[PDB]
Amino acid sequence: GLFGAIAGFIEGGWTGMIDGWYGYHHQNEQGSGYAADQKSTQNAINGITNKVNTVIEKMNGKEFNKLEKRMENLNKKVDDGFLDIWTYNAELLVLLENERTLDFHDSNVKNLYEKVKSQLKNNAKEIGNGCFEFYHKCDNECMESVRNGTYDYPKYSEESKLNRE
Amino acid sequence: GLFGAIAGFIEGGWTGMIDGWYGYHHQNEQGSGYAADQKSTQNAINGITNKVNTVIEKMNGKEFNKLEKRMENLNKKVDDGFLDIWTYNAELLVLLENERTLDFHDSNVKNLYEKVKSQLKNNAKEIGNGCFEFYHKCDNECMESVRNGTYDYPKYSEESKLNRE
Amino acid sequence: GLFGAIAGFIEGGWTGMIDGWYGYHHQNEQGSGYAADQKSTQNAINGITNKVNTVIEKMNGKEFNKLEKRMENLNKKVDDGFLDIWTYNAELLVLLENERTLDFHDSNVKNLYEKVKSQLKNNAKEIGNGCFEFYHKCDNECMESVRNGTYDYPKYSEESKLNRE
Amino acid sequence: DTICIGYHANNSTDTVDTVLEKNVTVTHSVNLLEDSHNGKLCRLKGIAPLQLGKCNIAGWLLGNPECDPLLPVRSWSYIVETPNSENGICYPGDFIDYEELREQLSSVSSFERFEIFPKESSWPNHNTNGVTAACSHEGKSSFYRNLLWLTEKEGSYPKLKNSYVNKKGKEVLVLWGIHHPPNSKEQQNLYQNENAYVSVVTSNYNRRFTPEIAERPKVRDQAGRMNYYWTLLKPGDTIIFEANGNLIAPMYAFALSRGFGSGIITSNASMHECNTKCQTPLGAINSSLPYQNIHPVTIGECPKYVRSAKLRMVTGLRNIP
Amino acid sequence: DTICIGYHANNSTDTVDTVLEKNVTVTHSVNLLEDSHNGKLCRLKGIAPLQLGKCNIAGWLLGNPECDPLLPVRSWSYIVETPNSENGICYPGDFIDYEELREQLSSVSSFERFEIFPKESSWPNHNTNGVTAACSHEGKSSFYRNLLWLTEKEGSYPKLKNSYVNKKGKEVLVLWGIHHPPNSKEQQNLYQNENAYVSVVTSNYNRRFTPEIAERPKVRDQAGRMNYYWTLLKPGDTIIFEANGNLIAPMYAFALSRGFGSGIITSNASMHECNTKCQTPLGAINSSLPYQNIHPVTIGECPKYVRSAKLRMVTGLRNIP
Amino acid sequence: DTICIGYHANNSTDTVDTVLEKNVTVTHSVNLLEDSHNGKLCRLKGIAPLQLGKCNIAGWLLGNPECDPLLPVRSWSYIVETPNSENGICYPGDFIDYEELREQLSSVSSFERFEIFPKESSWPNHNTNGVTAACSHEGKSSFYRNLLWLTEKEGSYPKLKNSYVNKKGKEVLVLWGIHHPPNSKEQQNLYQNENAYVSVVTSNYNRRFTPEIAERPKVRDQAGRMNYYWTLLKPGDTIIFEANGNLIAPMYAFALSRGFGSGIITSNASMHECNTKCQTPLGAINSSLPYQNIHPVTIGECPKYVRSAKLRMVTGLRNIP
Amino acid sequence: LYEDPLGVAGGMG
Amino acid sequence: LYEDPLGVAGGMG
Amino acid sequence: LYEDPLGVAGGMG
Ligand SMILES: *[C@@H]1O[C@H](CO)[C@@H](O[C@@H]2O[C@H](CO)[C@@H](O)[C@H](O)[C@H]2NC(C)=O)[C@H](O)[C@H]1NC(C)=O
Ligand SMILES: *[C@@H]1O[C@H](CO)[C@@H](O[C@@H]2O[C@H](CO)[C@@H](O)[C@H](O)[C@H]2NC(C)=O)[C@H](O)[C@H]1NC(C)=O
Ligand SMILES: *[C@@H]1O[C@H](CO)[C@@H](O[C@@H]2O[C@H](CO)[C@@H](O)[C@H](O)[C@H]2NC(C)=O)[C@H](O)[C@H]1NC(C)=O
Ligand SMILES: *[C@@H]1O[C@H](CO)[C@@H](O)[C@H](O)[C@H]1NC(C)=O
Ligand SMILES: *[C@@H]1O[C@H](CO)[C@@H](O)[C@H](O)[C@H]1NC(C)=O
Ligand SMILES: *[C@@H]1O[C@H](CO)[C@@H](O)[C@H](O)[C@H]1NC(C)=O
Ligand SMILES: *[C@@H]1O[C@H](CO)[C@@H](O)[C@H](O)[C@H]1NC(C)=O
Ligand SMILES: *[C@@H]1O[C@H](CO)[C@@H](O)[C@H](O)[C@H]1NC(C)=O
Ligand SMILES: *[C@@H]1O[C@H](CO)[C@@H](O)[C@H](O)[C@H]1NC(C)=O
Ligand SMILES: *[C@@H]1O[C@H](CO)[C@@H](O)[C@H](O)[C@H]1NC(C)=O
Ligand SMILES: *[C@@H]1O[C@H](CO)[C@@H](O)[C@H](O)[C@H]1NC(C)=O
Ligand SMILES: *[C@@H]1O[C@H](CO)[C@@H](O)[C@H](O)[C@H]1NC(C)=O
Repeated sequence: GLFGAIAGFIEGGWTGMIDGWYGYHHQNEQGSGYAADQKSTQNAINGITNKVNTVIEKMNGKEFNKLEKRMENLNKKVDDGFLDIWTYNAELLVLLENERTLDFHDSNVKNLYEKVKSQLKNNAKEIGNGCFEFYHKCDNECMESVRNGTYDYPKYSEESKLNRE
Repeated sequence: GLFGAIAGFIEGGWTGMIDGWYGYHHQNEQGSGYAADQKSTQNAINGITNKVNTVIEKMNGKEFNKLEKRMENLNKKVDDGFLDIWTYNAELLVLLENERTLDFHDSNVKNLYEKVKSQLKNNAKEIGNGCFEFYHKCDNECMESVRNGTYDYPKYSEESKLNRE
Repeated sequence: GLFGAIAGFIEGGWTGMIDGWYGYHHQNEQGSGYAADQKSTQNAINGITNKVNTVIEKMNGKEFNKLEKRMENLNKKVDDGFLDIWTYNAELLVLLENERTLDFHDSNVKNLYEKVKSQLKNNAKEIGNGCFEFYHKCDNECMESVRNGTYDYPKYSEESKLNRE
Repeated sequence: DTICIGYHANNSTDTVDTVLEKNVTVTHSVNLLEDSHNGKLCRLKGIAPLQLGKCNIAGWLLGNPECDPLLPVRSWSYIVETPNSENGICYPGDFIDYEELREQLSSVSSFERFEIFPKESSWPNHNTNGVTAACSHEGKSSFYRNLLWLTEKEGSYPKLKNSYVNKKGKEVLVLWGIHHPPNSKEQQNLYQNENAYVSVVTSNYNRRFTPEIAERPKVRDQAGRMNYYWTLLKPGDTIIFEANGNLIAPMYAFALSRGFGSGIITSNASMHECNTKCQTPLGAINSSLPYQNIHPVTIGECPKYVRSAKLRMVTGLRNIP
Repeated sequence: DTICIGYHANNSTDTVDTVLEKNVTVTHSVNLLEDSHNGKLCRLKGIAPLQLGKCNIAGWLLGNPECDPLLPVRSWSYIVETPNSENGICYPGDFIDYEELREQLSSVSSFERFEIFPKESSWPNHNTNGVTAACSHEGKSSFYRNLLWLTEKEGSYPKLKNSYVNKKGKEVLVLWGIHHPPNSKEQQNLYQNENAYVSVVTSNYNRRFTPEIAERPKVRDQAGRMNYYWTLLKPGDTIIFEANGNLIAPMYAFALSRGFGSGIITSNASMHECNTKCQTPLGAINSSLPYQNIHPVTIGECPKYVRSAKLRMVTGLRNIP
Repeated sequence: DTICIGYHANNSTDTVDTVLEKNVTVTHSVNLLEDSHNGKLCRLKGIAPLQLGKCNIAGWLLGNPECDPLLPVRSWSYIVETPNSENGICYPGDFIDYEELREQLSSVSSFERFEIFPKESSWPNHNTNGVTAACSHEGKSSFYRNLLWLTEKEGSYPKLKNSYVNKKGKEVLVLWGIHHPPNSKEQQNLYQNENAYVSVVTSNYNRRFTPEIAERPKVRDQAGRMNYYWTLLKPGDTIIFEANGNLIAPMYAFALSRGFGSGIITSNASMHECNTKCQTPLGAINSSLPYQNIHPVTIGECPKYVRSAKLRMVTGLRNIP
Repeated sequence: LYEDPLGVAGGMG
Repeated sequence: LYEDPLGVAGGMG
Repeated sequence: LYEDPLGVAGGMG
């Protein structure tokens, strides 16, 4: 997409992640797991709910005798013109909104990736597909430290330096 | 925002920076200071002035006797339909323009950050919050060299290499 | 632009690249050359063709005697209102579509740059202007390995490590 | 030891169109275009419609006897004519300003059918028994239930002049008709004065009619015709009829109340015990989504009609499993 | 030694709505929706309006004597009726094609009131002194200032026929009236011929009137009525009046000029010494912003009317101090 | 050893406007606004227009003899009047409901001009040779080709009554006229009965005319005038004329067919051997682009008319060489 | 478990 | 040589 | 001190 993440350097989605729109997969000693990012998912749900809402609420028979053909045709012109305008507006709005929403999701997940990367610094290496391989042992507490945004870089700085050589 | 800078990895703004929309804060030996980026601010002011202008300039009583009810109702239908269309158009345009403008500002400041980062290379470390800590001494001349886009990397390459070890 | 590449950290275009919208320039032992990126160019052509198509297909005389002035003026009001709405819609659509298309191209080329960069890792250095200088010898086979997305990092890891010291 | 960023995917086959791409499969979407109706004619904000059956508006108002009579007081939320209502103007003639009257009743919510001039006490020294085969009911010749054919009695048509004063607190719609025999001899044998005249007056209405005698092509085998006229007597005003022939006197009139949101639709759907906020000539609509491609004719709080076949807004992600 | 990227923040409380978010505080914004008016009726491109005071259009044109007379030549930028102008058609009757005449004057910028047929030389052998209590001025019975009641003199109503030729270089609006007495006896005592007739002709206008005598409910205690007619005599054309009774002759007519941008508004605001490019029935508007939610009725260069309560375009940044 | 990312640039000078920037040079663009026409009147879906030359609609229909007669059967895709067609209503009078007739013919695709009442067998004991200088052809006084002036013969005007039955399977448009002499003496010398009357009847049409005699300002040096009326006799219906004076009888009528997509335009462009899907009063348009700023009046499949001078959609990149 | 009144995310926590 | 039915890219391969 | 004819940036240099 416009931000390179979805259908980009992260080739596909995760049907195993049932708990959120964006999130993480970890594998360490204690095993593997998915884990949704609830704050970003909730903020995206807020924004998209608002988008749907404002689109929903932005939108809120005569006869003629034989000698009133001009008025009949003017009435039909009015009805047809309003119909044209509203069909055009609805289809246009939907197209542009769908584009913006897909790009919104792309941007959200790229932002997630960048937050993790700038948290980790050289304590891990980017191995593509949106994954970092740690230069140190990272247990479930360390994984949650990355998730909640509280990763301690100097805590593992020296060990990751050693294994990175 | 859509580009991760404003309300993102740069958590808040600078009320101390009164001279521009985007800019820099420095602290070295000779002291601290804010300094607006006038070229990016002026280009953004150009674009936003143009946006406001084109929105401003994209936009540039009958009676009926008792036996003309059909024509009265057609006139009222016409007035109401045009009113609906124009209210819809104004509100839609404002919403989408505001979204695009906030994202424009976000993109501008992220671009600023990336220009500084690709100028500095490993002569400094990213310490989050949109800041770089230099691996060498950077005086006011060096700070302006970063601001005007003329940072000399080989000039401090070896000193920053040493302190970076 | 919105993504910092076009008219940004890649200052200008390539009139020497006649074979695609985006692509590469290489210089190694065996000489120099341009080379379009055909997959990204074809995908962009697909998207822009679709945009043009949907804009093309979203769009698909009375008289009055002296005593019918009210109906004449209502007919003229109808014609003028529809004219206003459609002029407004056409100009608005064109403006926003042009903005989105320029940003689309900007995003595509920035994505290209990032794919190359995350393929290369520290086997090369970013020297600005959207170019990487390799820390190893990269022949035409290596250049195509970068283009087709099959760059072998461990193949030149040690040589680039040595020259990078 | 690795950590990875990713995004949701599921087994959804929902597809939405964008500007750059068309069949984009997405994890979740919401539809904005209602395309389903129940095929029934249903109540509107708790009020049943008024169905005219075999009659159109003209036949019901004039009182064509072929139509099952309606209760004296009725109140509806919308009027339904059926496509080919055989019964209407049964004696040939033109319904003057008929379309304007349709438009008037498009905002009427109530009628009380009341006797304005009783048959036996309003037109003395005139005969009130005229009938015709053009408006037959039960095989034999009849006449409109709301009008009265005033003819000569014992060879003389005295000048009649009667009056009504509106003490109903509402508009009262009054209808009448003027006869045009095909030949003068008929006008003689029916009203005895060749140069007859009718005059109908209120405070803001004023018209004078004179029979126009001309042989006309026989419609429903009638070479003479019968024009129909109407007016809205405001509360407190008086209507005055004065004639010496050719007048088809009013007998029953209507006391009208005005409401909001109603209209007239043609529909061959049937009334069911149901309730909607949105009625179309095809059926009811849930007025929850902003658009509908069912019918441009709607009554009630209703989505905007568009021509589109699909309006779907993506909320989820691009589905890549 | 550090350097930092950042963005502007201030103490602004301006908020704008986006697609994804509603109360977004921003550093700077511009308003596009004008919602303020001055409550005054003001000049339009330097031209004062025409105020009719106690009269409506009909009363002013016909010359109802209860209304403070206006100077012989007047020119305005828009006409103002006030909501409940007591004075209008003071002798009962219908103003034929009145709405069309309102529409005509909606593009008139000038009038010269001039005598077209002087009272003392245009209708000899007829009496020009008729008055009525329905149009009383200063307690006593009077008549329209621009028309003249032609009655019988010394028991005879000779056939009159007069003419006017338009040598004003402009359209001249001519008005007249035809009387309808309640009983024949009055028509006898007023014009002496029961079968009277009036004829008014130009090159493109042609009408013939015959008095319709019928007892009508007395409005302003008049059982007879008086219809009013008008026409626009083009430059160079001739208007011809011919009658033998029932004619309410024209005395004063109007020479009209056509302009651009005018109209008729109902307003109970008062004229002040002020100037605007945009007038509404509530007051003046600065025509600088593209939208306004003040009034759908505007005159002059004016923003487009919308229903919105807030249209605000952000120019600054998201305000995060 | 280096590799570089870049983008296309060329020598294009195409510029497009965006929201944030105006003169943006781009590598490629497509135009959406057609602004070119060929200046010719051309066929529409293979069907030539109908050109009236010196006549307008009224002159052609009535049969003004100054206009080059057209073949008996004609079929067109649109009608072209030319700006100042000198020939029209040549004997003065008003064309009643003329605009409605224009609107009717705005959906007509065919006419057969056929004799409905032959000159020599339809009105016996009346004279069919009346002419006038107001409608002169070749210097001498003449009359409409499609009507017939019925006058007195040998001092007597017997009551005539004729009929036509529509056996053409299509609507037949019938026109006629009623004369209004300036003085009674002329009505005497022309039709011998001062109180003459005409009656025209169908199954749904009905009108009675009586000559209105009044001295009128002489137009084309005629103090009397001549009104023109028309009607559409449906297939199978009968039209009946009955008169004793003042009738301008129909001689030729038109059998009409209805089509889609036609209209009436005023244009002083000339017919060429060419073909378009889109005609404007200035010339033809290629109906390939969605918009056009040529003319708001279009006939055929045509782009939407807008006021813009430039609508250009960028497809390439920002051109930076 | 998100506050999703319109079901934008189809249940999902 | 791209599939460019509208000539969006002006020939170009 | 920017060229800001509409006051888009509220003075500000
Ligand atoms: C809409 O997009 C879907 C997603 O690819 C298309 O569905 C597949 O189409 C291919 C080729 O026709 C089939 O082989 C697959 O079996 C389809 N998958 C499913 C789940 O149906 C679909 O063809 C697209 N439709 C249009 C009109 O483009
Ligand atoms: C608009 O946004 C502002 C910014 O937060 C809101 O203002 C604050 O609201 C909180 C809670 O109501 C108060 O405690 C603060 O004192 C408010 N600050 C100011 C400066 O007023 C405001 O409530 C929002 N309004 C709406 C309708 O959402
Ligand atoms: C449209 O943009 C073009 C691109 O810069 C402008 O063309 C140049 O304008 C400068 C100054 O007027 C000249 O010195 C150059 O010779 C022009 N180049 C070409 C190729 O013409 C042009 O002026 C812009 N037009 C508007 C109205 O802004
Ligand atoms: C992570 O964040 C949560 C919530 O902010 C906090 O309770 C916890 O202590 C943090 N650290 C770890 C290791 O979970
Ligand atoms: C920075 O840029 C300015 C303006 O381009 C220039 O005058 C100056 O010499 C440059 N270098 C420093 C150190 O200021
Ligand atoms: C590059 O990709 C192409 C096409 O996918 C493939 O044929 C080729 O073997 C790859 N490697 C090189 C060195 O070209
Ligand atoms: C899709 O997944 C849901 C689980 O959320 C399941 O109930 C449903 O049966 C699945 N449908 C298909 C076609 O796989
Ligand atoms: C009457 O109902 C039938 C039943 O489907 C339908 O086919 C027909 O179109 C309807 N007629 C009208 C006039 O709606
Ligand atoms: C906001 O800041 C301005 C300085 O630009 C000051 O004049 C004003 O008083 C301040 N207002 C508040 C409410 O702090
Ligand atoms: C007349 O002015 C008063 C003063 O506020 C106002 O309340 C009233 O609505 C006005 N009437 C009309 C008809 O505008
Ligand atoms: C632009 O380039 C094309 C080659 O694609 C060439 O044919 C043309 O002459 C050039 N025009 C100018 C003005 O340089
Ligand atoms: C007639 O054609 C001429 C030739 O250019 C043109 O100037 C004129 O405007 C045309 N007249 C009309 C009424 O179109």
